[PDB]
Amino acid sequence: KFTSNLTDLSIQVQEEVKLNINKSYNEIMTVNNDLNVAMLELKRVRANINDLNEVLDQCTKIAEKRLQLQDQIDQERMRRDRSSVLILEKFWDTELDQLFKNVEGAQKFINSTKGRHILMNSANWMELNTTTGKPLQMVQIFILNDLVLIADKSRDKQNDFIVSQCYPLKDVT
Amino acid sequence: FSEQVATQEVIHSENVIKLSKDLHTTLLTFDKLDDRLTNVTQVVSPLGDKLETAIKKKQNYIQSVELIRRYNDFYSMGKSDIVEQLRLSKNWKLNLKSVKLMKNLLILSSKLETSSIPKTINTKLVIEKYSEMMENELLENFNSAYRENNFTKLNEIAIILNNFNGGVNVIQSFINQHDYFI
Amino acid sequence: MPAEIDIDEADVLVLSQELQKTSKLTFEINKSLKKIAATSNQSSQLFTPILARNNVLTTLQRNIESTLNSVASVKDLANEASKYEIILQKGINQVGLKQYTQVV
Amino acid sequence: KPFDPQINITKKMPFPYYEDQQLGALSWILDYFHGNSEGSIIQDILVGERSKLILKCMAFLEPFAKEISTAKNAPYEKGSSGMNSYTEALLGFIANEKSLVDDLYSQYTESKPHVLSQILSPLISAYAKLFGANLKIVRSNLENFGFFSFELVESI
Amino acid sequence: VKHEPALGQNDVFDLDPLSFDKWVPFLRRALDKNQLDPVIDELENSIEDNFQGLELQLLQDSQMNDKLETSIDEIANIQGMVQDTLSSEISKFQIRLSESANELIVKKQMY
Repeated sequence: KFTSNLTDLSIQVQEEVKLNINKSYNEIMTVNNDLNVAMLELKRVRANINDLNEVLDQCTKIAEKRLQLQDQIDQERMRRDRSSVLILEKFWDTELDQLFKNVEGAQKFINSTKGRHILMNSANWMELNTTTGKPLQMVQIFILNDLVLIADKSRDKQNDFIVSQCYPLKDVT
Repeated sequence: FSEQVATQEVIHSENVIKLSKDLHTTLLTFDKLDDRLTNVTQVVSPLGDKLETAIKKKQNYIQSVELIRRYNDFYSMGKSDIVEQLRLSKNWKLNLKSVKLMKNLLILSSKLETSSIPKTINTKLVIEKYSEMMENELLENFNSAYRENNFTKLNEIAIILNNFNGGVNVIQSFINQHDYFI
Repeated sequence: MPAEIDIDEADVLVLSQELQKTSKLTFEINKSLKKIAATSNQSSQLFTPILARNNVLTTLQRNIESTLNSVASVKDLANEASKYEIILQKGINQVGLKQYTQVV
Repeated sequence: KPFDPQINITKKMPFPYYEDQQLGALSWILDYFHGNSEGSIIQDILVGERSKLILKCMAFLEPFAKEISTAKNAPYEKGSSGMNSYTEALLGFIANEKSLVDDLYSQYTESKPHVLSQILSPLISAYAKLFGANLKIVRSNLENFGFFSFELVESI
Repeated sequence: VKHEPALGQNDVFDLDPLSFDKWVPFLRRALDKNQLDPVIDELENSIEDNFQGLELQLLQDSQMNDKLETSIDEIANIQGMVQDTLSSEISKFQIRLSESANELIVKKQMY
């Protein structure tokens, strides 16, 4: 009779613990499966966040390394006030990354490519036919540092060689 | 004068000084970051370790049974289209053309070595075509005829029929359903 | 250079905009423990009772399945042990992994 | 099986890696042999298996690296013996040694790098030997062969 | 879980399970006569899905269970340390952005 209890309680053990615990690991370890993918890709982009600790909490600590390299310089022992490159070099390499925001926007190169450190604004001015007062075609307004690109980017969806109503800012009125 | 140079003194000196101190403390923070990340994925070895257990004989049983009712279709006699969808559920909704007409053509495409050669794949694709025509009337009933169903009856019943594609035939059944007045 | 002399507010506040981009990295960090630790709490509570049911196997069905033969008789073990001189003398690859090793 | 590891350097091919048809039965047989506690024994046997197989494949590349065939041509004179590829496949089979050996675990196990000592300390002695061989053909004369020593530096 | 999809007929590719798709259907049933003589071998492949299926079913719930303990326990303690590290990151941009606008405010005083 205890062997009958082995058939009942132990068929419940193998059959019911295997099938019921098969539901526990099937559904619940399916939640651990998809949630394991969640913490998996979260671990990957978390390692990209650790890369951002190198890409920002070390890169701006490289900016801080130049900063306390200049307070570490402290070479007055007033004309050593050029303590930044990122006053020129990374500031016109950041503003030459506005020649890469320019060169991306193109946004000269096309053939001016001189000085848009602050390529200071862009707008969406659908232009007007100035005589009749009706509308003209649309135009991106590319107000660079010292030259204007009133460019009809239609149907020039780039922003590579768009219609450049252009001049220099020093006599733009 | 030294108001401006006082901005150079406090701002430059304190900015450089607490820039190095706060950024170095931030480097200690990044040390705790990779610490917890290393202990995290190191604790996440049991994830993959348990995750090898995806015993896809379930896939061999839905696939073996897919071969089975596929052969029920492939007797040219798969009349198991419970009417006609089956109604309100065949996967969760109308799936007589979803799991089966795509198995009428894709299991018409299921060539083992010879396996009921292209005499059978054509008329099996004509079961994909009859169930495709009733599928067109089905999602047409879902969204083109209703056309009053702001609920899932247009939305998640044709989108329950979103294993079938080509919804600009349904927009064709919007210039023939909703712009039919137009 | 020729006119850019006020670069501290713009390159440094742009570096503070980069620190505002690194404040967006702190949104990636609060997002990091948010999404990742959310998967931790969610899968954690999601599979703790899976460890209670795997524990129901691993405590109750474990020593229950062990003490099946708590008393078990004398001749029958010779019978089916001799039938494991049938099956254990079929080789490994005929019999199979937990077939062979579980008969062991 | 044995093979020239240069064939996996000439053709640059990925190194042999056992797989799960074994490995489930392998680790199963291991912790199975930690109920039986003889996983240490079959472990030391396995150190036998792969250690000797590295003596087989690395018995192929004993040939072109025991002999540094450029003795005194200019003196040095080519940069072109085979202790480089010797040490190359030595480290790469140290690599798939490291992975493929230290895969198969119920994760916490003590002797896993001690296994790596059991397999590679003789191969440490193998590099120490052929390190001896090129250490003495590049010996007894500065500029024998004296610049070529730097590639030995490379290898070490 | 990971089942109950449409799956018909994804990867058409009849998989030749015991080559019963190859033997009965694709070698004695080549031109759509059979599968009626082969449909018996398909139901026989369903009994083989109960014996192959029972065989894999034995090995299905077989690997258990010791322990994946610090999966849950280190998920808990590492989750609390994840909370404290998140406090270190929010604190990090707290004092960091505090200094950024602080000396960008004294640097706006340099403006």
